[PDB]
Amino acid sequence: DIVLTQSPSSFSVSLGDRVTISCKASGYILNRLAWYQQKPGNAPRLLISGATSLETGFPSRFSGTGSGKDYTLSISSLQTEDVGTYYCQQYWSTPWTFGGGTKLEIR
Amino acid sequence: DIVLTQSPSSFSVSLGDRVTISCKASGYILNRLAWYQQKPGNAPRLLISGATSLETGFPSRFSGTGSGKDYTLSISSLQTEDVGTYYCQQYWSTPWTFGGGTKLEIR
Amino acid sequence: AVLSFHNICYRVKEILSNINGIMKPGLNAILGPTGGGKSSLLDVLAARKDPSGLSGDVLINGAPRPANFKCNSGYVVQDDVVMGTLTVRENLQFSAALRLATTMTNHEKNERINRVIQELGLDKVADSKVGTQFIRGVSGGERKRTSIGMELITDPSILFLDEPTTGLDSSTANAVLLLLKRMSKQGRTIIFSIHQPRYSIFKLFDSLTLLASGRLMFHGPAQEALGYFESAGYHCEAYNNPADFFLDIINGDLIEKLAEIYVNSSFYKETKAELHQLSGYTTSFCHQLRWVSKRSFKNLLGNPQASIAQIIVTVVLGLVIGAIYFGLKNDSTGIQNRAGVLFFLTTNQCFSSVSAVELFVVEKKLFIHEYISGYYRVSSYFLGKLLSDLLPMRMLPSIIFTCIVYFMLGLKPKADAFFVMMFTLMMVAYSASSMALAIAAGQSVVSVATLLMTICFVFMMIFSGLLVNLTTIASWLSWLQYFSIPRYGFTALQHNEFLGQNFCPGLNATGNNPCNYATCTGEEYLVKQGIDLSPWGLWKNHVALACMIVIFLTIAYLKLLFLKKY
Amino acid sequence: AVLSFHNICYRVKEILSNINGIMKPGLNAILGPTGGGKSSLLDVLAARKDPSGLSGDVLINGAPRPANFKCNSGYVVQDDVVMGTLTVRENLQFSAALRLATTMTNHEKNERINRVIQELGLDKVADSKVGTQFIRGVSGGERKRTSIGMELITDPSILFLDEPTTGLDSSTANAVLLLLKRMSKQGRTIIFSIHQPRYSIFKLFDSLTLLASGRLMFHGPAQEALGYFESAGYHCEAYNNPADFFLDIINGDLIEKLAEIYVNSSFYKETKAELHQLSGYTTSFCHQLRWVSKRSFKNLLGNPQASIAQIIVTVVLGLVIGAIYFGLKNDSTGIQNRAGVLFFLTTNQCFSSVSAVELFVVEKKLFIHEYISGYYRVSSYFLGKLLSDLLPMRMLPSIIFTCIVYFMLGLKPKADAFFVMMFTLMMVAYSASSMALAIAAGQSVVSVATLLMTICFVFMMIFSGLLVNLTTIASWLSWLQYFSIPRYGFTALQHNEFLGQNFCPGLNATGNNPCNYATCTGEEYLVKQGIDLSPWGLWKNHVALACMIVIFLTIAYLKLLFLKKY
Amino acid sequence: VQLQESGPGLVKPSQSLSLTCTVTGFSITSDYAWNWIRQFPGKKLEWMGYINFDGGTTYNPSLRGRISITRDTSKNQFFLQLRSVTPEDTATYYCATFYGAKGTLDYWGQGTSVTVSS
Amino acid sequence: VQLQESGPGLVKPSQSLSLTCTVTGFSITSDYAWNWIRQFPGKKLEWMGYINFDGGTTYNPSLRGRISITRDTSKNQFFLQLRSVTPEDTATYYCATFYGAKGTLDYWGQGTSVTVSS
Ligand SMILES: COc1cc2c(cc1OC)CN(CCc1ccc(NC(=O)c3cc(OC)c(OC)cc3NC(=O)c3cnc4ccccc4c3)cc1)CC2
Ligand SMILES: CCCCCCCCCCCCCCCCCC(=O)OC[C@@H](COP(=O)(O)OCCN)OC(=O)CCCCCCCCC
Ligand SMILES: CC(C)CCC[C@@H](C)[C@H]1CC[C@H]2[C@@H]3CC=C4C[C@@H](O)CC[C@]4(C)[C@H]3CC[C@]12C
Ligand SMILES: CC(C)CCC[C@@H](C)[C@H]1CC[C@H]2[C@@H]3CC=C4C[C@@H](O)CC[C@]4(C)[C@H]3CC[C@]12C
Ligand SMILES: CC(C)CCC[C@@H](C)[C@H]1CC[C@H]2[C@@H]3CC=C4C[C@@H](O)CC[C@]4(C)[C@H]3CC[C@]12C
Ligand SMILES: *[C@@H]1O[C@H](CO)[C@@H](O)[C@H](O)[C@H]1NC(C)=O
Ligand SMILES: *[C@@H]1O[C@H](CO)[C@@H](O)[C@H](O)[C@H]1NC(C)=O
Repeated sequence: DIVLTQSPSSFSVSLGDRVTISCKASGYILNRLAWYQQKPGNAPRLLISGATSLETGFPSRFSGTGSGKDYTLSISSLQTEDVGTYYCQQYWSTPWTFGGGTKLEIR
Repeated sequence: DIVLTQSPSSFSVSLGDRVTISCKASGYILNRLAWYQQKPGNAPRLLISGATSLETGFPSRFSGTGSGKDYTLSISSLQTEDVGTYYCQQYWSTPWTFGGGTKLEIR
Repeated sequence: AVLSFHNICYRVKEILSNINGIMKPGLNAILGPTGGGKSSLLDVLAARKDPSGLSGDVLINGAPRPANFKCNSGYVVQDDVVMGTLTVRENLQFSAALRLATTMTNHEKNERINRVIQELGLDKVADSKVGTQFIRGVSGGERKRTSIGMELITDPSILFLDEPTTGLDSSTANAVLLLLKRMSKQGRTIIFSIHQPRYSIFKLFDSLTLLASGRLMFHGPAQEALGYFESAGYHCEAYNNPADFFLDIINGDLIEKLAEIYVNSSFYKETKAELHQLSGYTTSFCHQLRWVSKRSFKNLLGNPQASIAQIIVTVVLGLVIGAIYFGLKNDSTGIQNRAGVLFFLTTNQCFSSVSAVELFVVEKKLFIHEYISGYYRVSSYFLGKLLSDLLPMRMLPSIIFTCIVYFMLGLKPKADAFFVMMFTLMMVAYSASSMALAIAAGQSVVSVATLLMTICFVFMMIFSGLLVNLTTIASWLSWLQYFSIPRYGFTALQHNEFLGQNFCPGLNATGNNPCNYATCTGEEYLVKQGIDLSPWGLWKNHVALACMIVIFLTIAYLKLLFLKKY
Repeated sequence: AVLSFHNICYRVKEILSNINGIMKPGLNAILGPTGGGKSSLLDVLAARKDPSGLSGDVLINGAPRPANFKCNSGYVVQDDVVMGTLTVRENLQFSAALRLATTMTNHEKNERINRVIQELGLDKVADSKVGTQFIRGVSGGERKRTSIGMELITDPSILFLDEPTTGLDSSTANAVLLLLKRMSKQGRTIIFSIHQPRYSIFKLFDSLTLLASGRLMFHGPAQEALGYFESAGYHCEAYNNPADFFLDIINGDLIEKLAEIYVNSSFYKETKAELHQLSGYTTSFCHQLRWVSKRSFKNLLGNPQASIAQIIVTVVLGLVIGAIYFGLKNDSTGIQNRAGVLFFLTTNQCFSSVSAVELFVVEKKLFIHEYISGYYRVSSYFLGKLLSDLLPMRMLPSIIFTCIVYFMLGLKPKADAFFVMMFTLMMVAYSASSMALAIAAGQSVVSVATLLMTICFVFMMIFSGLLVNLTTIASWLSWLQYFSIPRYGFTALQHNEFLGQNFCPGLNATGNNPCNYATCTGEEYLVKQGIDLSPWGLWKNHVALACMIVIFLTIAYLKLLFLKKY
Repeated sequence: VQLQESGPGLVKPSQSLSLTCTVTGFSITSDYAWNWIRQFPGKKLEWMGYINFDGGTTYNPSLRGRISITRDTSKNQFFLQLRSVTPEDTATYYCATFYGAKGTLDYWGQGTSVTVSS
Repeated sequence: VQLQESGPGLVKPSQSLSLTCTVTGFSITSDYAWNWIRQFPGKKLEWMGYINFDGGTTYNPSLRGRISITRDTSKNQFFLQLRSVTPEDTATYYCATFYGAKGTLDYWGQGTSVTVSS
């Protein structure tokens, strides 16, 4: 089964600086890559679908770029309403696997 | 080739009433049927795609209800901005063919 | 019986120059090189040669040769014609039902079979199988005795044999000839064509005919040929085989000189003088269907190899194909897996029908012999060998495959879809077998009969609807898709299986299909291939199939009616 | 040379009980029944039999026969082994180039060949093609003379002939035996086994040996054989071939009665006293490949029927396939059409490589005979029948298909992709050929080998990746996909062709694909089948095919080396 | 569409577990697929399975024979029956919804913690 | 998305007609397919052919060896060349756009009347 991997299982950053999360997969996913953002005590809330598109209710800051087995979310100038875990799901093959989740933190 | 036919090549409908056009087909089209409305001296204008949907910018008086080989268009309580030619088109096979067109008249 | 030939000539190169003599009651043979009238004069005298060449005049007892001669004489074939699996008594019984008179009871028939097995010297093995390549067969000498006895049940008067001792050892050919002499001391004038004997046999003859290159080189008492060649200016040394002696004389220790010396001797004058003095259905159609089908079935049971291997391979393939394809899912791979397994089943039926080339090809000679003898008609034999060798051998794989792989795979779990699939697989098996028969009926060698069948099946499989979309071919070639049996099979299977399905999880496309190019249902996939969605679109594929069967079977039947029997 | 044999006993039931005798220089013969010891005492006496069983000391002139005996001697085969495609001169030259000494010039070689063919009698028929079934051949007597001539080249002293007449009309036998007699008048010991000889042969024999069911019923001078049985109590009739009389004594005018009466006869005691008195590579490697590759190339061109049939059927199939698929489109039917044509090519190569089974099964006999004689070694023969039967044949269709169809269809129009496709098809052809050789080598019969190849090929076709999606099989059976050649061929072709394509008019999916389940590009289709998208993903299939070729040719070489040569 | 979840928040080990979910705002026989998704303590995620709009069902291969999803099409409910429970199944379940033409889990439930102890 | 057509309003039989359509608001190499349509006098529509976003073209069989569509990707242009003209095809010519995910001709030109006479 395709197993995602968010190698930087943590991050540390001040307010307003760019950050980039990588979700190298273990097989060709072909842009079937989604980014969910989980808050404390809530359910995940889809943020990016297709590894490039973007959903409604989110600003144009979050971006998604990748191809093959390497995809990256990019949060340029993260505000206060950006901390929380970030999971990368693949919906290519039959068991839809999630990423480990990179808990962001602040400084 | 799939040939489309329209039985009522001309109508005569009283203003404010209901009218129903038919677009019997030659082979199975599987809801790949579009309706275009052409006014005098213009390019056709898509009205209903997929034989059931309805384009953004067309009132909900129009409705497509077809299956198999016999698709139909229905206009309930037409207004004056409805008199025109109504072509149907199949986009299922490689040569896209139109229907003969049914002009509508007001008595 | 007193056969009497005169001035015969045969042509397709007129082979028989001029023949003359009688064949009096006794035991008389014709011998000579392989190119004389050895395998020709005996075929002519027995009314088995095409009569459009004979210019002479045959005669039985002065009267012209009657019509029922073929049904009143006995032509014992050279090699073995008896069935291997049947029993020495079952063969004498089958060759006794169809030839004898149905008016008589089975008591009389079995009494005659018993008095025949008495003379034939086979009262020890009558209850054991004659034997085949796989089962332990009885000695070839008893095989030949059985094949002879199969032509004694009618009690003919004239027995015709040809090379009865070719394929034997020394002391068994002697037994065969002693049995033939014991037969010939009854008034049954035996007439055989012998090949390079040892003088031990040559000593028991009563008349003789030397035929070299197509000329009577000698005819008369077979205790005189050595005297006829001695008094002509030759010398015979001791320890020489007189038959080999004459077959060496024919090579010159010259054909047209030894062929003209004979005319000027008394053994031509006497024969021509005595000659110029002497010249100057039995059964109902049902009684022929029943026994033919019954014999063929008993022969099939006595063949564990072919049928048992067929059943075993169908079961093994069923289980393997149900393991590989176990649990078909309704996702993007579902369409591919279903199309693949249905295509596999249909091409399996077709390419396995190829094995039916040995039906009317390996039993040809026996058919010709038994038909000319007057056993049965072409239609009764055809319907027999097509109702037990083919009818219950093409039903079983189409039953096993369905029953096994229908619930491992997980196909449409309705009562009638199962039966429609079984019916379709059986129909396409029958149609492919009919085509195999139409090609193989009337050919003597299998290889050239199987090459064309494999080519035709490769072409049909290309035009079957999986390796190329049948709606994309150019019109000057697209009409060829009506000549493919796998196409009709695969179309009926696809129609029966694909109709009410969804293959996109979470997308209900029954109404509006969002974002076409998706192929999210069975109707879309079926129309993409050029298949109908009405029930007629399932059953035309069947009538066509049925039609093909009829047509092809008719062709086969015609290729058996105009086949050159003589 | 005067061979001698005492107390020889063979054990595979001892087929040979006890044999004693000396073979002076003349024309001696060993004759018995089919159930005697004829076909085994010769292979014993000629060192063609395993040294395990035998116990006596087969010795020449006192010297126990050395290891170089077989290449020094000469043994003519029962039937004929000469090639029908080459002429008599080439046949006598291929045998005179590997058995003679490389230190001598072609002048002496061709002079010896001329002497041989001029004394034998085929000088008038020197250049005439020996002949196959299709081309008009030469007389069978001349074929047997040619075979006898491919062993007089080396100038041996002892010549062994097993059944020189089984397969000849009574016409040529006298001439062949006179030929042997004329050879024997110069000092050659000729030892042959015969099957029921005519007295026109038995007259000139020097010494007779009678092998009646694994015992020595007589060994001595052959003029004194009838005198043996006349003084034994029997009576000598006239007009009977005495050899047939001998073969009839064994079958009723026991086997352990005459066998123990013979030891009582002086022909035993005198010879045993005589025997107790008595007791008291040549070529390079490249040279052993030049002529093998030469003869094979001639025989493959000299038989234009099979090769031209191959090329004609390939060009016709290529044109048919190019006309059916003419002009592939980039739409919904494009994926199906490309997958179907690539599957058809990769499967046509495999299923047409089933004719490589005739390479080593049709030539088993002559290979074994020549190797045992000592012409070449197994490795040189392998490489000289693989360089001129599999390189010039399986390379042609792989280029013809790729030339014809690649531009009628419209596959990837690039410089490298064309040659990569050609190379892939070539590798698939060679791998299927190597597997056919591995399954077929050493096997003496063709049918079971063809069945095994067919079953293996249909299973590899199932696991090829078009019928069942190779990523949906259960893991306990998915490893079976690595044991299949069609899968690597099809994977390489699909990779070579599908990479940079689009199949949804109006929809650019290279960016963000909308509404998945579409399969709107070649990479999506490639990954759905489980195929890598890297150059290693393309070239690992070729690495695997090369490894398969190596393993399969090594298995074939080992099956040729360890074969039962005796 | 809006999903609600209910069930027993504590089960005894080596027993069954049953959760239910009411779908209000949509018909669970109309369009989508409906799945279960559990989140462990430590914030890993695991998709368990889904029931289709037409009845078909497919589960995570890691849970073989241990999970069933069923539907009450009459009152718009689906149910998760997790048999032979173990103390390691101490997570929330969420019961998300999956469109299919877009591919992603569009709508999520609210999550109910289920502890497995004795 | 803002297509517009231009060309000669009159040709002679046995010649070549040639029209152009320049797109303003998209890139004719980016996404869609670009089609030619004509409406005969008598109000019957007929689809002639299209050119893909990648340069592949596909034409109506009933216009064989007589039609070609080409593109200049510099100034966002595609051209229709109809050879061996006749005083029969006196239609009105539109350039249109085709998405493919939706299937319908979404955008049309304006309509350039082309009259054939001698
Ligand atoms: C150059 O020429 C050829 C070109 C091409 C082909 C063959 C060619 O050569 C033909 C075949 N590709 C088609 C794919 C294919 C092939 C064969 C099968 N086959 C069975 O599925 C089968 C099922 C049985 O049921 C259990 C069964 O039981 C007995 C025996 C079966 N195989 C045969 O009958 C059979 C017959 N003749 C053959 C002649 C030569 C080589 C193989 C032969 C095999 C299935 C699919 C494409 C091209
Ligand atoms: C359809 C239902 C019917 C069921 C009947 C099953 C029939 C089995 C089909 C044939 C057997 C397959 C392999 C056995 C080879 C037999 C001939 C032989 O021995 O040649 C060589 C033999 C190995 O030789 P070795 O041991 O190294 O020799 C020792 C020398 N010192 O195998 C092979 O190399 C070929 C193996 C290919 C198998 C591919 C499997 C395909 C599945 C994807
Ligand atoms: C001599 C042999 C090889 C000729 C083959 C006979 C075939 C081609 C004949 C026999 C019966 C015929 C079929 C009878 C039924 C129909 C229904 C028709 O609506 C479509 C064609 C179809 C399917 C016919 C096609 C041609 C047909 C299949
Ligand atoms: C003939 C029988 C006995 C053995 C068959 C040889 C086959 C199975 C062996 C020989 C070479 C091997 C291949 C060579 C290396 C690779 C590359 C790897 O990334 C995938 C496996 C693969 C492709 C191997 C699979 C198994 C293989 C193909
Ligand atoms: C494409 C390439 C890599 C595959 C070539 C396979 C063939 C040509 C190679 C692979 C293994 C080789 C064989 C290995 C074993 C021997 C034994 C040696 O005493 C003579 C050469 C001989 C017989 C080799 C001949 C050439 C050979 C058969
Ligand atoms: C498809 O879109 C990508 C970016 O979305 C673009 O770079 C590419 O050029 C497009 N395809 C073609 C054939 O132009
Ligand atoms: C799919 O939708 C149609 C209408 O949108 C509906 O009638 C049908 O019942 C749905 N499919 C199923 C399996 O309920």
